[PDB]
Amino acid sequence: MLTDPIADMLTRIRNATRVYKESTDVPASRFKEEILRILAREGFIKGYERVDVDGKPYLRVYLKYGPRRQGPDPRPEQVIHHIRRISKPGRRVYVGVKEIPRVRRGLGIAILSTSKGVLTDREARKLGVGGELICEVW
Amino acid sequence: PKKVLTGVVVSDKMQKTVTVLVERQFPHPLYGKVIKRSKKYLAHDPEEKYKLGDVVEIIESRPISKRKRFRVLRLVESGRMDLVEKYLIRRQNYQSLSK
Amino acid sequence: GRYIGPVCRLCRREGVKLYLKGERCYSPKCAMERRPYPPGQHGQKRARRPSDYAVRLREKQKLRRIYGISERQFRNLFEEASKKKGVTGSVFLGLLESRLDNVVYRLGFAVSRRQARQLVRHGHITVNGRRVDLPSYRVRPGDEIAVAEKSRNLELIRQNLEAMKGRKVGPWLSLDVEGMKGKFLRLPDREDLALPVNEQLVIEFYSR
Amino acid sequence: PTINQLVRKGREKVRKKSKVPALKGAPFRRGVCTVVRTVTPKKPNSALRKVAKVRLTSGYEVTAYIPGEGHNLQEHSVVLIRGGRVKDLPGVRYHIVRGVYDAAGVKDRKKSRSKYGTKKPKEA
Amino acid sequence: DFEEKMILIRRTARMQAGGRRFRFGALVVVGDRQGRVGLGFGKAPEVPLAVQKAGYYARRNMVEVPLQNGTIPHEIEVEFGASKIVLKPAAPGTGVIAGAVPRAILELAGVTDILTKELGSRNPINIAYATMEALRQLRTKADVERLRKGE
RNA sequence: GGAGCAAACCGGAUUAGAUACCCGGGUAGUCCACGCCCUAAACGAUGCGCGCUAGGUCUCUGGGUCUCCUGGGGGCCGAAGCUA
RNA sequence: UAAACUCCUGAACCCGGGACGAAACCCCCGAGGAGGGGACUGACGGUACCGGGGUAAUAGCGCCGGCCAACUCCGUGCCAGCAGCCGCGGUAAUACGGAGGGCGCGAGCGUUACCCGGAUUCACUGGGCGUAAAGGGCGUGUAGGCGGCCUGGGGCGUCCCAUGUGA
Ligand SMILES: [Mg+2]
Ligand SMILES: [Mg+2]
Ligand SMILES: [Mg+2]
Ligand SMILES: [Mg+2]
Ligand SMILES: [Mg+2]
Ligand SMILES: [Mg+2]
Ligand SMILES: [Mg+2]
Ligand SMILES: [Mg+2]
Ligand SMILES: [Mg+2]
Ligand SMILES: [Mg+2]
Ligand SMILES: [Mg+2]
Ligand SMILES: [Mg+2]
Ligand SMILES: [Mg+2]
Ligand SMILES: [Mg+2]
Ligand SMILES: [Mg+2]
Ligand SMILES: [Mg+2]
Ligand SMILES: [Mg+2]
Ligand SMILES: [Mg+2]
Ligand SMILES: [Mg+2]
Ligand SMILES: [Mg+2]
Ligand SMILES: [Mg+2]
Ligand SMILES: [Mg+2]
Ligand SMILES: [Mg+2]
Ligand SMILES: [Mg+2]
Ligand SMILES: [Mg+2]
Ligand SMILES: [Mg+2]
Ligand SMILES: [Mg+2]
Ligand SMILES: [Mg+2]
Ligand SMILES: [Mg+2]
Ligand SMILES: [Mg+2]
Ligand SMILES: [Mg+2]
Ligand SMILES: [Mg+2]
Ligand SMILES: [Zn+2]
Repeated sequence: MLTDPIADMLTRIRNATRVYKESTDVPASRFKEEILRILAREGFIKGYERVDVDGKPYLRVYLKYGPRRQGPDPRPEQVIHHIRRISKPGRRVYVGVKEIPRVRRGLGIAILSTSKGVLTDREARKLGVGGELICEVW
Repeated sequence: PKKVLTGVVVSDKMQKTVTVLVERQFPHPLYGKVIKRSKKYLAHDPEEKYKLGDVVEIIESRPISKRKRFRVLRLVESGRMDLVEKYLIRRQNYQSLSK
Repeated sequence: GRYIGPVCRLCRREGVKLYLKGERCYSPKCAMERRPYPPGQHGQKRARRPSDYAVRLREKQKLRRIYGISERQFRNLFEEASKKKGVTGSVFLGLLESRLDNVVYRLGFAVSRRQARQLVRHGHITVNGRRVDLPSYRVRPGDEIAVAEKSRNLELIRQNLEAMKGRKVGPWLSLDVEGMKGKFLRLPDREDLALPVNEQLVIEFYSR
Repeated sequence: PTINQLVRKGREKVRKKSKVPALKGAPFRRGVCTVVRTVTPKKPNSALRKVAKVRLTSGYEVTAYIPGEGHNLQEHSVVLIRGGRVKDLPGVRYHIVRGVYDAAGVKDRKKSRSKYGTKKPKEA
Repeated sequence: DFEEKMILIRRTARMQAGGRRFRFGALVVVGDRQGRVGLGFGKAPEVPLAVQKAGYYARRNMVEVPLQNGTIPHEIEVEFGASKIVLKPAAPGTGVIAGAVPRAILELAGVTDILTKELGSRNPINIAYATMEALRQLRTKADVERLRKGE
């Protein structure tokens, strides 16, 4: 039944990016869209569309990756080095404003739901609000 | 402002008195995860109007008796025994713990 | 106070020429010019690579010994340094300099700091009119670090005055050699300073 | 442990025994000698060490080791226990402060006096 | 012609009839003091040679250190399987606050204001490798948007 | 209930000794009915559920025009990854 | 350079002067009010401080095998003793005791006691469980915890703003 839709996707993304798969699906949701709509905005994904699989709504997340590499191991750098859910279902995280993280000194992003949207560390910050720290990526 | 609470009535066996149970919720001081605890309040009801399974607003009030410092404000919905179901079940697993 | 004992002796452990002595340390003999090695039965034998400890240690003992100052006092200043904003390594030193008995040296009214302390302590100096004798006295910017009336025409005062003619000193300072008095322009920049000491290594040791 | 677990059970607050029961919080305690005698050391050593059982103010009663070359401790000497174990010997969890009461310091010792109650001699 | 200082120099030993025969190991760090660094490990039947052997793999091995007024672009936790180690940037006037090992690696790397501590095994050797491969992951605001852009 | 086996037990032998190993004999027990005991290297020394992430090989079982696709088990080798 | 020696300074000590802390209640104008003016009162204390004279004028404790800064000589010979742990001493001891020397810190220096740290060694931050300590012998289910997709009502958590409070 899945306990958490969200970190499930992020996992999808994660496991995917690790073998470099071009794109990989994930059941559709108003919310995951919104999550991704930021994965795009900030350039972690190339993008996503409400692709179908057997009558069932999904999303193609088209994964961004580094350039090839020189020397031992032609391992492309990684557009998404590290993704991990924060506010888990078993333990809700609810940061006020002056409490939002500073992910890896700026380079990092921190999504999070809010009464005025689905903003980010700076977007919600500058906007001047607080909400459920969805997760951080960098 | 005289604090007020909604909790379900959970016993009517008293003369002009009623047992009201009220779950609050809040986050654990170290573990955050919102946790749930509850307390019973001894409400006054001079009209003996409210019956079991009623969900009620309860107001901080002048002391009526040793345990009554609240009075029934107003109904919120009649038929909700399913909740008293729970409070009874809980109170019954106890009897199977002793020695 | 200051280890009154043998002092042209520390120069020898640190291994750097240190100016606790006045004339003599400039001569051929900071203790060091004749004996460049550490004190004691040994020290003339092949030393060994100071553990990361010894280093951070001995560097501290250097910059401290240079001011001939109370460890408790030092230690305190080091901490006061972290108390306030900016780069601690600098202000520590900048703060060390504000010490009155250090000014009557940078302003040269004496050949040594230990000498400098005597005069300061003996009421020989003054500031804006009052006969300060507290070596500790933190000099804020801009104050007549003059010399006192009973004192002006003093024997060892002049011998340092007639020797103090010309010879520019301290970009963060100014000396009215004639009126026998100086000014604290501003707080000694790091560049304005030049000590045989790595400030960054002294902070290290003050984390243990 | 899930958090729900943590919320339920919780982390067991560690706790430690006091390697020396001298007194409720006392730094030392005044004792009195009963027996006084040499006792052979443990596993890798051997050398007839100096100890004494010590009837306590605290009603207790225990062995305490005696530091330094030679002692004036007789079968009644009032004494002061400082308490510090001794890998060498079993049961001895306490040391005896040379320098106080019938704890006379050591004679002829020049180094690290303090630790052995001896005053600083004179040269003249 | 880089600056050079060895970390630890140990004497392991193997067994064999008649007796035991030994060898020695030398961990060495190496750097310019403005971003070039490289530790390398070498072992030879004798000290000098063994140190020398490091001096080789030392210079041989290397890595770009994206400094920043002497600190670093952002913190990193990195676990070399057994050992973990955390580097965090710091305002100037702080220092090389870190252990024996991760110290040198950072100092002979031109660093001067860094908050760092080990966790898990504090094994010199293993922490060593961890500290390098740590550094070898720091992305600069540039390195970042050079990937996030892909244009 | 009781054939065979078989702690305990008896005898033979081996041994310095042999309350053992080997041999001859032997009783509870092993079997059943009912009732109790509730332990184990009760082992994959791996809690259950759910989604993710190469393939190769043989094997049990089911569906489909069927030198092979599809589902469920049982194995060995191994992507990445984990791992002291 | 330590001492000696030369020079310069001048804690202590002696002489002189010497408070701030205290302007009110209390007295006349007015009105016993507002407003001004008028006087007494200091335990500390002839101390603080200020001027004059003026003598070179207390150093101690811890350590020096590794961690941990700081080496050698003698005595001792698993004895005498050391110890926080690893350990040291059974003729050649930088590990015992004395010495010279050195290191640290100085009117303090050590010891003991207890609290936090190191200890990510109760782990929320931040831990684990195939063999290192750790999966319940296996189910079935009560409470509890956790819960898929979309529209909408309330807004409990949650968030933001102001306001009282936080002496
Ligand atoms: Mg600071
Ligand atoms: Mg700043
Ligand atoms: Mg039986
Ligand atoms: Mg098995
Ligand atoms: Mg395998
Ligand atoms: Mg691999
Ligand atoms: Mg592999
Ligand atoms: Mg794992
Ligand atoms: Mg002199
Ligand atoms: Mg002299
Ligand atoms: Mg003379
Ligand atoms: Mg005077
Ligand atoms: Mg008078
Ligand atoms: Mg009157
Ligand atoms: Mg007088
Ligand atoms: Mg008088
Ligand atoms: Mg006084
Ligand atoms: Mg005077
Ligand atoms: Mg050393
Ligand atoms: Mg002897
Ligand atoms: Mg010897
Ligand atoms: Mg030896
Ligand atoms: Mg010795
Ligand atoms: Mg020792
Ligand atoms: Mg702790
Ligand atoms: Mg802790
Ligand atoms: Mg945890
Ligand atoms: Mg563990
Ligand atoms: Mg099991
Ligand atoms: Mg709604
Ligand atoms: Mg509304
Ligand atoms: Mg406050
Ligand atoms: Zn000199």
